[PDB]
Amino acid sequence: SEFTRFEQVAVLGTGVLGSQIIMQAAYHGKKVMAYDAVPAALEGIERRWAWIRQGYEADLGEGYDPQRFDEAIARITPTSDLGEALADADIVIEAVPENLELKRKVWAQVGELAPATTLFATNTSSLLPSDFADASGHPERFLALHYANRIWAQNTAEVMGTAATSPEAVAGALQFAEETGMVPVHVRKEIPGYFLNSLLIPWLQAGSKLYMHGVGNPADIDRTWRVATGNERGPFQTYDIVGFHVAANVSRNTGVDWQLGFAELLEKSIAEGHSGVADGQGFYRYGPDGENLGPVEDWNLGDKDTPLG
Repeated sequence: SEFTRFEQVAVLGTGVLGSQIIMQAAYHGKKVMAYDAVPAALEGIERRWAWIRQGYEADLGEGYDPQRFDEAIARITPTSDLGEALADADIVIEAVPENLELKRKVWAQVGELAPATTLFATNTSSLLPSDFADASGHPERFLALHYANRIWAQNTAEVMGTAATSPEAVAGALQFAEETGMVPVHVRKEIPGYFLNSLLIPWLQAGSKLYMHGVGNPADIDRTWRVATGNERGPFQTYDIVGFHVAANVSRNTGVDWQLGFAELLEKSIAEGHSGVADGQGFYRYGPDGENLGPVEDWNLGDKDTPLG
């Protein structure tokens, strides 16, 4: 067949990313079922729209029509009933926790309950899509759809099939991404970090490594990147945007001692209320329009040998 009709969207998971994907589709005219199994997760879903509404206002300029936003909110239906979420879905975007057992159970349900014209997309970045594509029962219409953080501003959509994904399904995901304000790109082979994380993770690791071994201050590393390479954002500016919560856990996942100290230092900034752009402060301080106001000085080494000593 083919996948060329995207009027109804089901998103599974209302978390940090889930909510951003829901608002992105809604904001571009699509009706969205916002599914979560636990009613509590949905009771404060309006909190997520408000948080997201600010991001739209700071980052988008003449984009962000507050009415578009309001009517987008009216196109969103929260639900604890998966059969209701799936009933007319032209695409399902699963954004549930990164647990393989959970993915398999969820997708088993989705495969039985959803129409046969429904395109199946998973948002995962910790797992491979082929690890649980079978659980959907329909691998030829199952692929991965990867987003960045603060997706309205950093609006990439990376489409990545398995060896079983039909090309029609790939083209459908690209189409869906185009219709929802995204820059869509085809990741032609199934690999762990798409394009974005494959580029970003070595680069961030090098940046924080330079800092943790006392080779320089975050502003130094970022300025060198910006000027030498003709760019706007160095690693530490990027950390602010990724947010310290993710980045700290990611650093802890390596078990490398210097990455641990990095993660702990991020913790100490989180505890003080500074976890990145979202708080208006991380490695840099920011203004209400998103403006970088300069580096936060207490990261600086002074005459300490490293950040830890």
